[PDB]
Formats: sequence, structure tokens, C-alpha cells
Amino acid sequence: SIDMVSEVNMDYTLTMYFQQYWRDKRLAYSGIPLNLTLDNRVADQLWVPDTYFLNDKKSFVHGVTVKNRMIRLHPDGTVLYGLRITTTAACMMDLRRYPLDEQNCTLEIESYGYTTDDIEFYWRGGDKAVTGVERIELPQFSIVEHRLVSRNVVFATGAYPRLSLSFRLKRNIGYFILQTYMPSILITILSWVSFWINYDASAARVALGITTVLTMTTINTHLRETLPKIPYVKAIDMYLMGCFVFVFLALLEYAFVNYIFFSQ
Amino acid sequence: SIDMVSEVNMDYTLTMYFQQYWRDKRLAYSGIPLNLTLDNRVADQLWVPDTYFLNDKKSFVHGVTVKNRMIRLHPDGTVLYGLRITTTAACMMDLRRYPLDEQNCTLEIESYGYTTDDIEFYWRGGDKAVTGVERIELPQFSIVEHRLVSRNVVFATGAYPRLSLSFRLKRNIGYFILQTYMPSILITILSWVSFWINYDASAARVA
Amino acid sequence: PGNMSFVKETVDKLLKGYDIRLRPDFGGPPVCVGMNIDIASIDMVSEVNMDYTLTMYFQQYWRDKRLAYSGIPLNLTLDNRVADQLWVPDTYFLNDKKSFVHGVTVKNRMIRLHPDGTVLYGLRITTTAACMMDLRRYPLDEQNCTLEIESYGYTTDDIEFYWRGGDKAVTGVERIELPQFSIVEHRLVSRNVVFATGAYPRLSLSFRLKRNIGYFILQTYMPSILITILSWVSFWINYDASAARVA
Amino acid sequence: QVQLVESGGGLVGSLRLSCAASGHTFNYPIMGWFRQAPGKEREFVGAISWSGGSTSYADSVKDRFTISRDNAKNTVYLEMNNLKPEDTAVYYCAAKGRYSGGLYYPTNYDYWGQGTQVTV
Amino acid sequence: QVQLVESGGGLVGSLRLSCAASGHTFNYPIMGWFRQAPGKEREFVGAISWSGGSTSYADSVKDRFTISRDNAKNTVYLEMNNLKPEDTAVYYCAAKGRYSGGLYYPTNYDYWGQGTQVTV
Amino acid sequence: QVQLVESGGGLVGSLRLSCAASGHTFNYPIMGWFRQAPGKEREFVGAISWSGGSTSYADSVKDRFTISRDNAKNTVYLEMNNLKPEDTAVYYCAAKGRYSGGLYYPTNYDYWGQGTQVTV
Amino acid sequence: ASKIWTPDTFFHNGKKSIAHNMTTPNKLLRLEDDGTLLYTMRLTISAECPMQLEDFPMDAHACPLKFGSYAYPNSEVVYVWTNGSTKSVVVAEDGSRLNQYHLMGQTVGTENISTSTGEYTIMTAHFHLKRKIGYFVIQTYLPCIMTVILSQVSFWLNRESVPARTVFGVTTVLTMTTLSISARNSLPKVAYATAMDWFIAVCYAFVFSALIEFATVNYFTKSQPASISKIDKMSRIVFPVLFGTFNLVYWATYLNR
Ligand SMILES: *[C@@H]1O[C@H](CO)[C@@H](O[C@@H]2O[C@H](CO)[C@@H](O[C@@H]3O[C@H](CO[C@H]4O[C@H](CO)[C@@H](O)[C@H](O[C@H]5O[C@H](CO)[C@@H](O)[C@H](O)[C@@H]5O)[C@@H]4O)[C@@H](O)[C@H](O[C@H]4O[C@H](CO)[C@@H](O)[C@H](O)[C@@H]4O)[C@@H]3O)[C@H](O)[C@H]2NC(C)=O)[C@H](O)[C@H]1NC(C)=O
Ligand SMILES: *[C@@H]1O[C@H](CO)[C@@H](O[C@@H]2O[C@H](CO)[C@@H](O[C@@H]3O[C@H](CO[C@H]4O[C@H](CO)[C@@H](O)[C@H](O[C@H]5O[C@H](CO)[C@@H](O)[C@H](O)[C@@H]5O)[C@@H]4O)[C@@H](O)[C@H](O[C@H]4O[C@H](CO)[C@@H](O)[C@H](O)[C@@H]4O)[C@@H]3O)[C@H](O)[C@H]2NC(C)=O)[C@H](O)[C@H]1NC(C)=O
Ligand SMILES: *[C@@H]1O[C@H](CO)[C@@H](O[C@@H]2O[C@H](CO)[C@@H](O[C@@H]3O[C@H](CO)[C@@H](O)[C@H](O)[C@@H]3O)[C@H](O)[C@H]2NC(C)=O)[C@H](O)[C@H]1NC(C)=O
Ligand SMILES: *[C@@H]1O[C@H](CO)[C@@H](O[C@@H]2O[C@H](CO)[C@@H](O[C@@H]3O[C@H](CO)[C@@H](O)[C@H](O)[C@@H]3O)[C@H](O)[C@H]2NC(C)=O)[C@H](O)[C@H]1NC(C)=O
Ligand SMILES: *[C@@H]1O[C@H](CO)[C@@H](O[C@@H]2O[C@H](CO)[C@@H](O[C@@H]3O[C@H](CO)[C@@H](O)[C@H](O)[C@@H]3O)[C@H](O)[C@H]2NC(C)=O)[C@H](O)[C@H]1NC(C)=O
Ligand SMILES: *[C@@H]1O[C@H](CO)[C@@H](O[C@@H]2O[C@H](CO)[C@@H](O)[C@H](O)[C@H]2NC(C)=O)[C@H](O)[C@H]1NC(C)=O
Repeated sequence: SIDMVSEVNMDYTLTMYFQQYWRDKRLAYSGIPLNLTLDNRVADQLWVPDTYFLNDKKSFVHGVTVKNRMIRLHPDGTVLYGLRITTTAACMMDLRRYPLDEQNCTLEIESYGYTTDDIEFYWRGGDKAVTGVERIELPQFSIVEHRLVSRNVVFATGAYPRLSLSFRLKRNIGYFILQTYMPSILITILSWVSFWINYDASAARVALGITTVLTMTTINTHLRETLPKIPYVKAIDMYLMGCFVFVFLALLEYAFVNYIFFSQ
Repeated sequence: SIDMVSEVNMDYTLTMYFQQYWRDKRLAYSGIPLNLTLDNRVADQLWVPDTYFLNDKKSFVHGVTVKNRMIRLHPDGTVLYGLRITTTAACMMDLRRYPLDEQNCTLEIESYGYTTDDIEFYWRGGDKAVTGVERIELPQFSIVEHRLVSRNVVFATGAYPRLSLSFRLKRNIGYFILQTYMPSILITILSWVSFWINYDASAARVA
Repeated sequence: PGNMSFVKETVDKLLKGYDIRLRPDFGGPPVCVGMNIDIASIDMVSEVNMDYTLTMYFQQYWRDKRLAYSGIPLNLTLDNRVADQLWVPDTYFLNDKKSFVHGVTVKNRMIRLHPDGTVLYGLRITTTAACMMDLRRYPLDEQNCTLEIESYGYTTDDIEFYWRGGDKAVTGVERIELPQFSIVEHRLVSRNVVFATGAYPRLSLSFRLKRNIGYFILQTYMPSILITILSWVSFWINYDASAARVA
Repeated sequence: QVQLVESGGGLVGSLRLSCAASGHTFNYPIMGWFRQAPGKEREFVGAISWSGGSTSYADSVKDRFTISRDNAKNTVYLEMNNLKPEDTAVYYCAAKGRYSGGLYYPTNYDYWGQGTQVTV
Repeated sequence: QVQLVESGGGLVGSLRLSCAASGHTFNYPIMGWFRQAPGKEREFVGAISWSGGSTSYADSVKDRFTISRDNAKNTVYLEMNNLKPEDTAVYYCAAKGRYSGGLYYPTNYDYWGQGTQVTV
Repeated sequence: QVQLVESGGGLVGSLRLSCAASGHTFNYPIMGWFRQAPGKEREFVGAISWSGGSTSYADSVKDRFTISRDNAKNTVYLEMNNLKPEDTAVYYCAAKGRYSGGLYYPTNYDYWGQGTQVTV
Repeated sequence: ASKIWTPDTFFHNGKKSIAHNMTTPNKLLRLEDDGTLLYTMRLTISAECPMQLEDFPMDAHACPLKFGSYAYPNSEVVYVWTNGSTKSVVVAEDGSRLNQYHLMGQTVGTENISTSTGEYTIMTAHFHLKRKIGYFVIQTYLPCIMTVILSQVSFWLNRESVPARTVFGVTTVLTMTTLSISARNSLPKVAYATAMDWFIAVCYAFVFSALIEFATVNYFTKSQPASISKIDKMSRIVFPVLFGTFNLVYWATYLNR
């Protein structure tokens, strides 16, 4: 599963069964036809790849009952090594389109100690190397697609193999329609009641207009606590500022009519 | 200390020095009249009871500069073993009388592995066995009373020894007077001001 | 040239036969552990939690005859894993709530030996300590609360604590800065305390905090005063305007 | 510092003693009563806590004595009943710090009163 | 202490047993029923949770007996329905603490009823 | 439980199969299509997830067939575009629990439809 | 690495740190023919950064990173930037994980220090940061400016409309009060006023003066009936002009500071 996605943290939490598969000629055995499966504690007695996640912020291997690892040997010496991992990975987000946005979050897999001269990475089965994408149930997002990549990345200490797993997440707008946009529209409509009240009931006209402006300001300020204080205008910010302009001019209008009526 | 009692989580956080005494004839020694206060790292090389707390939500033993443990061997084989523990323990609360309620939290102590056929618990010193109840600094509550219990509790796997420590809490009403009832009384009083404004002032009396 | 092997065999000779279990001069007179603290900084001070968080370099000095060496004149610094191969005092902070030793790249420990057998043992620690506050006068109060340093297992007849250097034993406190508070004074105290299990040594470090009033002027008093003055505008609004006067 | 002033001493039956406190009492949340018979070591009698109200006693005076406090007046009261000669001694009132050790040991108490005599 | 009383026992078929509780029952959230025929050990019958409603049974009475409760009246009831000759025994109404062990063992139940009789 | 019924069978080209589900489908977020014929094991064809819309196809039908859904009608559709003679089989609609194993294995599916024969 | 000797380097600013430990420790160890060791690891460091907040929404800082040996003094272990000072700290081109700050650059150097346990050599790197003002403009400044203008529109209502003028003044004063309250959530409890506090206070002064203007006109229209309407005619232009000049001074100040 992908457990949660956070704009305020610019990260997401991913739980996965992660597996690796390589030959070790030293572990080849003969006279036994079975694929030997051993207690996971053998993992501390064997060489295993230095695979790590570059954009991981915080992760752990599950440990209830006994640490969630598997090793399965085969006669030719190929080792199948598997882990269950939960990782919170960084995903910087472009919120200029928010909440009508879609985001490309990725997991960067790399070998830390060994360069391309010592380790090579590849997806087993190519595009079918990643499964379980069908069982992600994020409320806010629906996964449009996922993509698998392979590359070499160059540092001052050498060239290293990289594998990348990517998701295209597109947000569900229904929540914001029910919670934010519709109330803004309704408060904007509430402003237009002003023009039906007789023009000499100044107290009512003013009370309704100023109430609308105040409520719109509160709607503006409440939302930005739920998401990062990023220094640009988002889609919803433009919408709410336009609605503010409308409800503000819907009170400058009363000022105009009152001045024309009582003074000029 | 009891660091806090929380209704939102039905628990309380407790810190204590937990002490245990038992006799292990295998550790009896002669030729030294002294009590052997050995480095706490000996405890990893000895048998120690599997005591655990039934209703702890989580607990940890303090560890800075050393794991906070004590080992002291007496010549006759008696072992004194103790460690400083902070526990967050569950305490179901009857909030039906919330501002004027009286809650009853407990700490239940039991051996995880050995049954009554192998281990027995007792309060060393009887009712004297628990101290520090005088130095609870709870703002919301005050310790009306505490008393100690001992019994055998039976499961399918066998009968187990158990001790339990209990605290009876009475709430300090002062906070709720200032921040729920004074506002409520004052707003109710202020509402009657409407009866003194003239009836023709529809805007004022309604507002 | 040959010094490397010489010092290696010297250290091996020291450790060979060394018992972790026994304090220096076990059965004899108590060992004197001298202590220093260098305050790195004081983190948040919390009225709501009645605690404060402290980060410091914490050092302990004692002499262990078993570690004396003569062939090497150096004050011999050793890799910190040696601390697991030596006896070290069981000092603990009696009023801490949550604390840890730093491990940024390696666990922040220090072991430095000297020819006469004195051991210098150092730690870098962050500790959250209980700090009860007399809020009867908040926000015009000043608070005193302490760090309590004690030996967990050994009584006063086994260990003695003392501030190494007297009143100069603690540094950094004269330089730290806090938003709410300023350090008026700090005191170093040493005593012993009695339990049913025996009498134990203690050192106590105390800070007295004076509150900076400005923030509370900005937060609390300005809006309260200015709401109060706002209400007095009613006395100048004409007393025929019931709507405005009531609103 | 903190200062303790005692009162109520003299020949007795039942009786009450008083112990008022002044100064930085917030740092000393527990007040204890002690006594010292002539030619003998000092004895624990009882204790009480500011704002807590909990009390504890020496086993020899449990249900014979009682102790209570007034937190606004900053004073502590100790009450006595069924008085008999073995209880005669100079009684003391003392304050304990927040993080000092056990109650029963006077070494933990930093400030002390005048030592009112009681006789029967 | 929490107190328990019983009624409804007698020679019956179908029958009703009634048990009433009082006191600080919030501490003892689970009630239980027990029995023993003359010369035999005390058997488990069933249990009921205050304010939760969960129930468990002994298989010898499963689907024949049912236990019910009334929070306002603080009473628990056991339906002696579809009675069989093997059911003749004195039935005890009992209470169990929050953290006591298994429900099937009478040693875990603290307060006990009168032990009303049933016969056929 | 969940009940499945399918439609669109019979001799064939292009065709659409349909599957209607009723009951507690929330416990069964993924719907899968399977097919079988005489002398051969049951084959995985494709899958759909309620409320997610994600699909995966067996390489034997990849880029030929497509599966879609109507969440309000609780129906699942498989577009049999560009049929070939080897496609002759009874096609079964089935439901998969949330924490069952892989997609491609029929044993992981609990509730099975009646199945529609197709002829080509 | 557990069998070999390695330096005890630690970071002086570290409040809390992680040496990433997923799928084997994230540590690299290479050993050359001539005995040279190279030893590298992946770290997450939460570093204590002191900074001054007089210019809160318009400030610029230089957060330090200091590290060196923990146990070995100046006479035993010394650190040197591997490829020279300027070439030794490298920032990933895509590494700007900053929301409200723009990293202007960094400067690196070295220090000796003296401590109760002897002399030590410190490596130093300061990362220069400048805050991006865009967020606070729409979150605080536009609300304040809109409130200040929203108070002054009441000057175009006729003097006799007492309830309307009263509610304008009161509601705008409440708006400013809540804006002041909320602005304090963005910072620690600093014990001195920031620039945004100056702006909020001056806007509040304009709002409260707008209320006082109505109070004065309502007093004089009853007490000495009129020419009192020139109060409205003057304020109606003076307040906008004075607020405009206030802005022309304030922004001219803190964009050049
Ligand atoms: C999320 O966002 C990330 C970042 O934007 C996306 O990741 C990118 O995905 C694309 C695929 O969609 C990746 O491109 C593929 O990369 C590999 C590797 O190419 C590298 O290695 C080659 C071998 O050494 C090397 O030759 C390449 O350099 C040459 O080619 C590039 C082509 O871009 C050219 O610019 C150079 O000048 C060189 O000529 C390079 O270093 C490769 O296998 C793929 O090639 C396929 O596509 C090309 C298209 O032209 C075609 O020619 C080939 O035949 C083949 O079909 C392809 O280029 C890209 O590397 C990823 N980038 C990063 C930074 O990771 C990700 O897709 C987004 N996800 C979602 C879900 O939206
Ligand atoms: C914050 O708040 C805390 C807690 O309130 C403050 O901590 C207190 O600090 C003061 C000093 O400022 C401490 O008092 C000092 O304590 C020592 C130790 O006294 C004990 O040990 C001695 C042996 O080492 C022993 O002699 C003492 O007994 C004598 O003294 C007591 C007390 O007067 C008396 O009752 C006895 O009859 C004895 O006469 C005792 O067991 C002490 O050295 C200090 O000086 C006194 O004692 C010496 C002789 O020892 C004498 O020469 C001096 O003239 C003087 O009389 C002094 O009393 C106090 O104990 C601390 N409180 C606690 C609970 O630990 C802290 O100061 C505050 N900090 C800030 C910054 O505000
Ligand atoms: C031990 O494990 C190995 C795998 O590590 C098993 O070998 C694999 O056996 C399967 C059949 O069980 C083979 O699958 C067949 O492969 C071809 C495509 O290569 C295809 O024509 C068939 O449809 C079928 O799937 C598979 O090739 C073979 N090898 C691998 C690498 O998977 C082996 O059976 C196991 N042995 C025991 C005793 O359990
Ligand atoms: C190894 O460490 C020891 C720690 O004790 C060092 O001892 C040092 O010895 C000198 C010489 O006595 C001390 O000097 C002091 O200086 C002033 C005058 O400047 C005077 O007040 C004192 O009487 C005293 O002599 C010094 O304090 C002492 N400690 C330190 C930390 O320097 C010793 O020098 C070290 N040896 C080596 C080889 O590093
Ligand atoms: C990072 O991952 C490691 C390796 O999975 C975690 O486990 C720790 O691994 C070391 C060995 O590398 C264990 O050392 C112990 O040492 C003694 C001998 O000195 C021996 O008694 C034990 O058999 C054991 O090998 C260490 O116990 C082990 N720690 C734990 C808690 O399991 C390591 O904890 C992970 N995290 C960090 C921050 O290192
Ligand atoms: C830090 O301390 C070292 C101690 O060695 C200083 O190095 C000495 O620098 C002087 C010139 O200032 C040279 O004459 C010496 O030969 C140097 N000694 C060694 C052993 O290299 C260093 O200069 C100090 N650096 C700072 C910035 O204070």
C-alpha cells in the first residue's frame, strides 16, 4: 500500500515487499534437488547487496514476531532475498495547480557502496517487475499510471546503478467541491441578497455585506494552515481572491448607492 | 511521579523505582561479610524474574550513561534487583460525573512465563511496600487513597501470581469553575439583559 | 617506529585480567568521581509540560589504579568502544523525563587515560527534565528548577561525587539565550540523600529564570486593553442609538 | 530560604501544635514533624504536602496523632490524642526539598523550627 | 463493595433466574453465572458485559440458555429455557474485575450470589 | 457475501461480456475475469478495481480486450474486441478479497459467477 | 568498518540525526594499495541554527554547520577540506527542498576552539538563506491593507447612519485583532516586535482612528450643531493619503534593508 501522502511534509509513505535475486557461486550445492529455504537469521551470515533508497526520509524493516526477511537458496547458487519495508519518501510537489493537480512521486533505488563496475541492477520481468499497484486505495489520489526506469548516476566517487519507480497521482476534486468551493459560492450568493433589501435599511445592508466579507476572509485564512506555506498563489487562492473581489465590490456598491442617495 | 492522567486516551503515565528481592542459593558466597554491589551489567548474566505490567500501553527503562539497574548480592544468596521504569498504563474512567468524578486507576503486576507452581509474588513489607505517594504533583487530581492487592489469577495455561497497586483520584473542581461554569452562568445572566431593553428595540434585543 | 606495538601491548596488559564488575578499590575507600558540564544549549522551556530540554557535554573524572601505565608519556586517547571494556560510574539524572546520548556518526563517548590511572569519560547528552513552576504570578514570575545528578546503585561509602573545579565546574550557562527567559543565576550544590537502601551521593545544578515580559505585552495585554477601551466608545455614542450601543 | 515558626508547646489528654512557614515554600512541597526525647536520637512523627494533602505517620503514632495544613495561611497543624509520657520530647517542624530522599530520615530536611517542648 | 442478590429459583421445561447488582459496578464490567450439582465441582454457565452486551456460554447450555441484562436496573437475567434433568443445581450469580483472567474459572470472580436452587 | 451474474454469452468479431455484483462489494475491491474450456486449466484474463479504475491484462488479450466498470450500477464489463478462434471458453466473473494474494491465481477469488460460454 | 579504526567526527549543531540504516548500513568503505582509506555515509542532520527575526518576513540568515573530532584534540587529529575550501561542499542542483527559503549560497571555513578537554579543530559551513516574501503578502499584508481600506469606506455613509458606521468600525477592529492573534502562530515566542508587527500595529492604528473619527463626529453632531461635516470631508481623503505614505515609507525601508 501507499499509506498517506502529505503536502505539508512533501512526502509519502510506502509499504512494500522488496526482493532481490543474484548468483553466489560459493553457495552452489549438489546432491539435494530441493530449493532450500532457511530461517531468516541466515541473512546476517551471507553477503547481500548494499541497496538503498536515495529519497527515503525514514524507513524500517518490519519486526513483529521475527524480522520480516526471507532467503531461499537453489542448487545453482542463486539467492532470493526478500524484505517487507515501510518507507517515508520525499516527493516535492508543484501545488500551483492545487487542488486540481497531479503529482509524480518516485522511489529511487540505488547501490550505495558498489559502483557499476561491481553491481548491476535490472527489473526482473521488465514492466511486470512491480505488482500490487492495483491495491492502492488513497482517498485523495487515483494512480493514473506507474513507470519503471533504469539508469546510471555519476558522482565524484564513481558511477552507480539506479532503478526508479514512479507514480502519476491525480487528485480527487469531489472533497474540495463539497468542503471549500461550494461554501465559497454560497457565501458569494449570500452577498447578492443585499441588493433586494431596501436601500434605506442601512444597518441590514451593511451587516450582511460585512459579514460576507469577514466570512470570506476567514475561509481564505483557514485553508492555508492545512498545507505548506509555499510562496505563490495556488488555483484555489486565485478562486478565493476573485470571490473576495466580488463580495468586496458588493459592499463598495452599497457605499456608492448610499452616498448617491443621502448626499449626492 | 505520575506525570499525567488523560481522559482523551484513558491512561496515565507513571515513573517509579521498581525493586525485586529473591533468594538464589547458587549465588551464595562466603569469606566476604560485605554486600556485593556489582556493576549492573551482571544482570545480563543472571536469572531474573519475568515480571511485567498487564495494563501498560508502553514502557521503557531509562538508559542514559548506563541502563538504570541495580544489582546487590548478599552472602546468603539473596539478590536485590531494581530499575527505574516509566510506564504509560491504561485506566478506564467513568466520566458520568465528569467535573465531580472519582476515578480508580491501577497498576497490575504479573509474571509472564512462570505459573504459581514456579513463582510467588508478595509485597515486601506489606502495606509499607510502596512509597513516594506523598510526592504526586497532579494539578487535575489528588490522591485520596492507595492500597495494595495480592492474588492468584488463572488462565488456560495455568494459575499465575499477581500483585496490583491502586490509586483513588478526586478531581480538583477549581479549573472547571473558571473556564466552563463562570462563562455559562455569565452568558445566561447576560441573556436576561434582553428583558430590560425596551420592547420596541427589535434589533438590539434580537442581536 | 616500535611505539605502536609497545602501546598496543601496554593496553592489552592493562585490560587482560580486568574485571568490569568491580569498582576501583572495591571493598576499600569510596572512589571520587569529579564531574564537569559544558552547556551546549537549553531547548524549549514548557509551562504546559512542566519541563525543559537540555543539551550538554558531560564529563567525569576518577582514578583507577588498574589502568596505570609507565612506558608511554602520552595522555592516551582510545576509541570509544573501550568504554564497554572498562568500569564506569552509574551516574543518572534523577529528574529527567526522556534523554539520549548522541550518535550522529559514532556514539558520542570519550575515553582518555593518563599515566597515573585517571580516566576522563565524556558524553554528549540531550535530556528533557522535569521543571515545576509556580504559576501563581505568571507572566510576572521567575522560576528555579534544577538538574539532579546521582549514582543509581552505589552508596556514599562506595562513590563520592564532587564538582571538579568548584564554582567554575560548569560553563556555557553564562552565554545561552532563550526567547522567554534569561538566566539570572546558576548554583552548584553537592550533598547526599538517604533511602531505606542506603545513603547516596548527589550533585545538583540549578538555574533561576527571569521572564522576558515583552512577548506577553504583545500577546495578551495590548488586545485586552484595546478591547476595553473600545467598549468605552459606547459612552460617547449618542444614547438614542440603541442598536449601536448594544452592538 | 524558608523559615519555620512553631507554637503550642508545654505541659498537656489531647493537644495541637502549629507550624507556620514563610519564604520560597514552593521549592519545599513537604513539611515533616520530628521529635527528640532527652538523651536520644531524633525520631520521625509524620509529614504533609503542600497542595497535595496526603499524610504519612510513624507506626507508633498512627491513629494516635493527625496532621493537617492551611495552604492560604501557610501553616501546618499536628493534633494529638491519648497522650502518655513516652511521647514527651522536644517536637520539631521541618521542610523537605522536592527531590530529596525518603521521608523518615531527617538528613533530607534543610530548614528546621525552634523545637517546642511537650510534657505530661 | 459491589453486592449481588438472586431470585427465581425453584422446581420448574422453561424458567427464569434473576440477579441484581449494586455499587461501583463500573470496576467489574463482566458478570457471570455458575452452578454445581450436589457432590460436583462448580461449573461455568455464561457471562455478560455491562454496557457492551457481549456474551459467552458453556457448550453444555449453548442455545438452551441465554443471559440478558438491564443497565438502568443493574440486573442480569439467565433464561433457564429448554431445561434438562442434568441442569439441577444451585446457580450462583457472580462478578469479575476488568483485568482478571479467563471467564471460565470461578477463582477469577470476586463477589458471589446466594446460590438459588432449580429442580426438575 | 457477494452475488455475481454474467451476461453476453453465446456464439460470436467483437463482443462485450458483463458482470453484475450485489452485496458487500466493499470487502471485495477487485473484480477479475477468468476463462476455461475442456482439457485446460482456468486462465486469468484481466481485472478491475472498484473506485480505483486500474486494470491489468493477460498478455494473451493485452491490447485486444479491455475491462471497465459502472460503480453506480455495480456492473463490470469486458470488451471482447477482435476475438480469435482460440478464445472459445466459459468466462467466469469472480471477486477478490482485499488482502488475498496475487491477481493471476483463481484460488485467491472467493465468490464466482455462473459463467458464460462463448463459441468462435 | 567495525573492525577498522575510523575517526569519531561529530556535528556540534546536531539536535537529532539519523545515520540511515535501511537494507544494510548506508556506509561505503574503500581501501587503496598505499593504505589510504575512504569512508562515506548517508546522514540526515537536524542542525541548531541561531537567527535574528527583527525583519521577520523580509530577513536573511546564514545557518551554520560545524563538525569535528569528539575525543581527539588539535594535536592528534586535524581535518582538511579534501579538494580545497571552495570545491569541498557540493549542493545537488535538484536538492532545493525549501518551501519558503531560497538558498543564496554557502561559505566554508575552519576554526580552532578550546574546551575543558583541550583544543580542537572545527570545519565550518554556512548556508546563506533569504526568505521568499510571497506567502506573507497574501496571508497577512493583503488582509491588513484590505481591512484598513474597509474601515475608510464608512466615511462615505451619511453621519446619521449610526448603527452602520458603528458596525464597520467594530468589525474592522475585530478583524485586526484576530489578524494580530493569528500572526503570532508563525514564530517562536520572540520577546521583541518584528517588522510585520510594526505593519500590523500601524494598520490597527488606522482602523482605530477610523472608529474614533465616527465617535467624534457623532459627539459633535449632537453637542454643537453643520460645519462638523468637514470632519468627514477631510478624513475621507486624509486617511487614504496617510496610509499610502505609510506604505511608501515602510516598503521603501524593508526592500532596501
Ligand atoms: C517522473 O519524472 C521523472 C523525471 O522527469 C521521469 O523519469 C524519466 O523517465 C523517462 C521515461 O519516461 C526516462 O527516459 C528513459 O531513460 C532510459 C535511460 O536513458 C539514459 O541512459 C542511456 C544509456 O546509457 C543513455 O543513452 C541516455 O542518454 C541518451 O538518450 C537521452 C534520451 O532522453 C538523450 O537525451 C541523451 O542525449 C542521450 O542521447 C540516458 O542517459 C532509456 O532506456 C529510455 O530510452 C527510451 O526512450 C527513448 C526516447 O527517445 C528512445 O530513444 C529509446 O529507444 C528508448 O525507447 C528513456 O530515455 C528518463 O531517464 C527518466 N528521467 C529521470 C531523471 O529519471 C518519470 O518518467 C516520471 N514518471 C511519471 C509516472 O510521470
Ligand atoms: C533553586 O532551588 C534549590 C532548592 O531549593 C536551591 O538549592 C539549595 O541551595 C542551597 C545553597 O544555595 C543549599 O544549601 C547549602 O547546602 C550545603 C549542604 O548542606 C548539607 O550538607 C552539609 C555537608 O556537606 C551539612 O553540613 C549540612 O548540614 C548543615 O546545614 C544545614 C542547613 O543549614 C543545617 O540544618 C544543619 O544543622 C547543618 O548546619 C547539610 O546536610 C551547605 O554546605 C551550604 O552552606 C551551609 O552549610 C555549611 C556547612 O555544611 C556552612 O558552613 C554554611 O555556612 C551554611 O550554613 C548550604 O546550606 C540547599 O541545600 C539547596 N537545597 C536543596 C533542597 O538541595 C538552589 O539554591 C536554588 N537555585 C537558585 C539559582 O536559585
Ligand atoms: C526451484 O525454483 C526454481 C525457480 O527459482 C524453479 O524453476 C522454475 O520452474 C518453473 C516451473 O515450476 C519454470 O517455469 C516454466 O518456464 C517457462 C519459461 O521459462 C515456461 O515455458 C513455462 O510456462 C513455465 O512457467 C521455470 O522456468 C523454472 N525456472 C525459473 C528461473 O523460474 C524450480 O522448479 C524450483 N524447484 C523445486 C524443486 O521447487
Ligand atoms: C595530560 O593531562 C594532564 C591533566 O592533568 C595535564 O596536566 C597539566 O599540568 C599542568 C602543569 O602542572 C597544569 O598547569 C596548571 O597551570 C597553572 C599555571 O599556568 C597553575 O594554576 C596550576 O598549578 C597548574 O600547574 C595543568 O592544569 C594540567 N592540566 C591541563 C589540562 O593542562 C598534562 O599536561 C597532560 N600531558 C600531556 C603530555 O598532554
Ligand atoms: C542497523 O542495522 C543493524 C544490522 O541489522 C542493526 O542490528 C545491530 O547489529 C549489530 C551487528 O552489526 C548487533 O551487534 C551485537 O553485538 C554483540 C557483540 O558485540 C552480540 O552480542 C550480538 O549478537 C550482536 O551482534 C546489534 O545487537 C544489533 N542491534 C539490534 C538492536 O538488533 C542495528 O540495530 C540497526 N540500527 C542501528 C542504528 O545501527
Ligand atoms: C589552529 O591550530 C594549529 C595548531 O597547530 C595552528 O597551526 C600552526 O599555525 C602556525 C601559524 O599560525 C604555524 O607557524 C605552525 O607551524 C602551525 N602548526 C602546525 C602543527 O601546523 C593553526 O594555525 C591554527 N589555526 C587557526 C585558524 O587558528
